[PDB]
Amino acid sequence: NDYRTFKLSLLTLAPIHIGNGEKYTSREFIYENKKFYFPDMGKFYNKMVEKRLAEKFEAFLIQTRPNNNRLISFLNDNRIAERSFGGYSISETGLESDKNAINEVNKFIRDAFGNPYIPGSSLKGAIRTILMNTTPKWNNENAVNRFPKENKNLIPWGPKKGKEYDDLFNAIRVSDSKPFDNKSLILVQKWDYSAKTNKAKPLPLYRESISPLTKIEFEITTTTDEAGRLIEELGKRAQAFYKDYKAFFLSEFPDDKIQANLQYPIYLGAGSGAWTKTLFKQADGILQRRYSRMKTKMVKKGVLKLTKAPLKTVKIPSGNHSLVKNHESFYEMGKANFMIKEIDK
Amino acid sequence: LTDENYVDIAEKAILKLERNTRNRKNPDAFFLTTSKLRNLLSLTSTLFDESKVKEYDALLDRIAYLRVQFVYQAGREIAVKDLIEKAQILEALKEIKDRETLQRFCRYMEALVAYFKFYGGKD
Amino acid sequence: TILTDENYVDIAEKAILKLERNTRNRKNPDAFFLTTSKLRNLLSLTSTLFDESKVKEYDALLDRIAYLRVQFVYQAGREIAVKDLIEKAQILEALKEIKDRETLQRFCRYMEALVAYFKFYGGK
Amino acid sequence: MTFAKIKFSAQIRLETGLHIGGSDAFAAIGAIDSPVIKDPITNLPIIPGSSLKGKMRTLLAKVYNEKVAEKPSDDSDILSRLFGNSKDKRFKMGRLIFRDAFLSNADELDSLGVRSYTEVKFENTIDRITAEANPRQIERAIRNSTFDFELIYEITDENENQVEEDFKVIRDGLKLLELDYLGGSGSRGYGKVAFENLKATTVFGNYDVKTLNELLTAEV
Amino acid sequence: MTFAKIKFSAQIRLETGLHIGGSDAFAAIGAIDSPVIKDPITNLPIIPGSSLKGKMRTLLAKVYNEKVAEKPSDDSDILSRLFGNSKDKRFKMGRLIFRDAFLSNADELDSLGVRSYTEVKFENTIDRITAEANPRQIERAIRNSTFDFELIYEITDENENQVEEDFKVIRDGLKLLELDYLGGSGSRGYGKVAFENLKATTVFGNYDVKTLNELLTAEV
RNA sequence: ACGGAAACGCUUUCUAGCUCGCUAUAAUUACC
Repeated sequence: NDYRTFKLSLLTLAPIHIGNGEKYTSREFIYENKKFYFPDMGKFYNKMVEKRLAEKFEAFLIQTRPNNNRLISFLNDNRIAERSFGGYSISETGLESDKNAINEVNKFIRDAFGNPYIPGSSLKGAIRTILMNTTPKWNNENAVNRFPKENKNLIPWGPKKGKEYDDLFNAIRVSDSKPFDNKSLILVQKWDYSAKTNKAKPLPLYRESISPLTKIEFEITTTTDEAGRLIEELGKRAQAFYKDYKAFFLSEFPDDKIQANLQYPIYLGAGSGAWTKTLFKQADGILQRRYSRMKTKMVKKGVLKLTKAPLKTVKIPSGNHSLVKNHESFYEMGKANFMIKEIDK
Repeated sequence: LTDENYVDIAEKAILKLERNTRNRKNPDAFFLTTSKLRNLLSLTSTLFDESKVKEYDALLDRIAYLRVQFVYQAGREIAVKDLIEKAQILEALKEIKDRETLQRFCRYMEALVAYFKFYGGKD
Repeated sequence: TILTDENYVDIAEKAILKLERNTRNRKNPDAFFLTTSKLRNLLSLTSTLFDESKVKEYDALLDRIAYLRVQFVYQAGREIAVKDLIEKAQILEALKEIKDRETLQRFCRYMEALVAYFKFYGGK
Repeated sequence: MTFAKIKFSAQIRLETGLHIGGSDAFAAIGAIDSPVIKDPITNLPIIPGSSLKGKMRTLLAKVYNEKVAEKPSDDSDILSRLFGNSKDKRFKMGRLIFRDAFLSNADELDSLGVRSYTEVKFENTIDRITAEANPRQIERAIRNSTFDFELIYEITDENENQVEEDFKVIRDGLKLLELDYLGGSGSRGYGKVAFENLKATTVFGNYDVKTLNELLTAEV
Repeated sequence: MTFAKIKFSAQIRLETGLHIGGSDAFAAIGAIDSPVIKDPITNLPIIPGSSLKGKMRTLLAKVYNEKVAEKPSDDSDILSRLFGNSKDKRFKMGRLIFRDAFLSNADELDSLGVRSYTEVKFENTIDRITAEANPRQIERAIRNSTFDFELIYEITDENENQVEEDFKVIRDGLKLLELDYLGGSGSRGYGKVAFENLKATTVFGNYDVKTLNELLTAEV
């Protein structure tokens, strides 16, 4: 009973994509019927050995010197009727459009077994930027000695010789998620809304992400008083961070695009943009300065990040609470909300 | 083929490997990065580790998977395909009849990587 | 040619003297870039080689002399002070020259000598 | 109570990825991660008894000392009695023997279609001023792995009350480890583990384990 | 009643890494390690018979004395009978001869592709206030190593029933070693050991072992 | 019809006890 334990439930209000490093290529899958086809490249190989097709499959795969047709076309060029090798396919939403198209997709982070999950490391990241952005003690500093960077002694965290082990963030433990059924994955696309253009022009990038209105559970343990009475107010602080981030950023873009806030907000993992992953207050001048001279960070602030997803919008608070406000199927990427609890003992 | 004097072969391959000569300090300047290889090296090592308490006859699924990811990755990045050429890896794979042959190949990979890092490869 | 019975230790000492030292340290003397921790897994293999050169015959341990070379270059790849050592001390050449249990044992001892004089003249 | 040995056995199931030990000796050539402690012969992950003893002891000090306990020499007689104390004549030799735990269910996992018995997790850190990301890879023993667990308890000169209290301390210890992690990157959700089929057996001498088995299955 | 010599043979399998060792100033010039005791010619790990005898004896004192003995001179006649007592005229020469055990399965291991017969185990300690970590490397003989085990028992002047009792004590001793460790960092999981293929053979004189072989295949 | 016969340099003794390889770190930023 000596620690404190909290149980935090995450409802995704938009496609969430944290993801690992790997990415599927246009040669490793097939758009066929409602669902996308994601094989096991292994099982493919060994059924194509069993079909005497192997040498073709290799010369096809090794044939990437920027292969301009490289797809499940190669299947159809051969007999290609078989199709029982590999597991879990993703269903065609119609969004992330132009199909028949997708050249490249970013894999969601999947565990040992092939199921995906939300690593507590990533959630803790986001909890951190919430906790950081609120607390006035830490919202004022970076290091200048030498292009600027985070102070990184702002929160003491290491063992110090002869001192009584002060490390606060060691006392906040964020559970790895369970793995969830791979049948909730979606393939959301990136659209950037620039209020300079006041139009929203879709970019060539696809992210396998969690379909909205998913529940995913976490446990968070605290071994110190300060951490107890920190994670206690994660609700307050969450809604406060969203207050500042709207006031700073969202509240200068068409209210169509701003998603409505349902429980408590969090920006988690995606291409949800720079201000979600910083102390945006102190980051402002410096971050911009980072993108001078290339594909520019053009607006004085950023572009706002949007994604085409099926309007699920089913949540019932005595009517249609339809998640997104707008009519062009536009969620704000990596937007989710949560509710936190306290258990006992 | 390759066996038992294969370190000299591995080296002879690696010094031949592709170079980004444009760089202001482009010494040999390998185009390749351990990052690109990683997955198939974890695979090759897991294969060696596995062949000790299992039998050459019954492993060959995993050797298909190895060849597969070799080709896939050969497609996905140019310097990998280049490596697989200049070190004749794909020729070597098909040549594995014994557990003796297989273990030889695993060792070969080890050697290639060692001499890569030695000669200024970036991990 | 490189490694003679009269030769090895005097060479090893010379190599440890010619080795890259950290002159950028105002506080430190001649202080070595190199550090025993970097060599540990390497010279463990050297010692297992010597230890087995007694209980087995030369051909039986060819596999071992293979894996030694590899590890050497690998570590020389991963650490700068290692590459410096195995450079100044002609290590890889010294392996190439081992036809013989006499030659092999001499190399193992050579490593021993290098390490001794490393620790002696300032160590990890 | 005349001499006897009670063997606590269980299976440790990893509820999350676990990362303990290792060095650039056990390393694979071109591994870029922080590797894990492994059994040298099978190259499989192993859970070192040193780790289990360590963690269980330091957690139990928070419960059972009611004292500062600057060094382990300074722990209470009840903990020193069990884990041993180098600076006390009475407790120089401890009544508990932890054992390196080894992976049981390799075949279960091979069936579940794993391509290795260790996962390499990619993580990063994002600078909060510059937004720059610095990535890192680290090896973990895969989730839902099981390890055969053994702990040996020795009844010698500790007559009636003391064995009971010791049993209590062992159960408290294991539960505390279940409500904590096995040393890894724990704050970021590693090393959550559970003791399955926890069961007592008298493997030497004569003792009644019915009561203990009841108390283990339910109350831990 | 007559004279005869029985050879107890087994193969000791290391269930975990074993550390005996301790020649520090005679160590390999290599690197930091707490070295393990090695046969000088082959530089392989050895299990010194002194170790086996010592540990088995002090284990057996806990069972068979039924009064705590300050010195090994004060052990019971049953233990003195077997292990020797320098200060008792009757037992000055003990009926047991333990033998240095040597690595049997070097070939098995060379086949399994092992590149050393000893691992270096990396451990640390955490300061309980400062949380500072102090690391520590210590050598073990690798886990699935096996050693040829030999113990010699001498029948002269003993009631065949005395021989029976002696056999009981020997079997209890070996089992107790199995439920304990061979001296190392034992509390932290070292020195777990198993006797495989345990059998008796009369190599001098005449004695009937059939019943004993049955009984010690039963009790291990 | 050897300053020589006869005489094990032996019996007892665990290289042991105590010690988490641990400590912050969203796989991410930018889209004229």
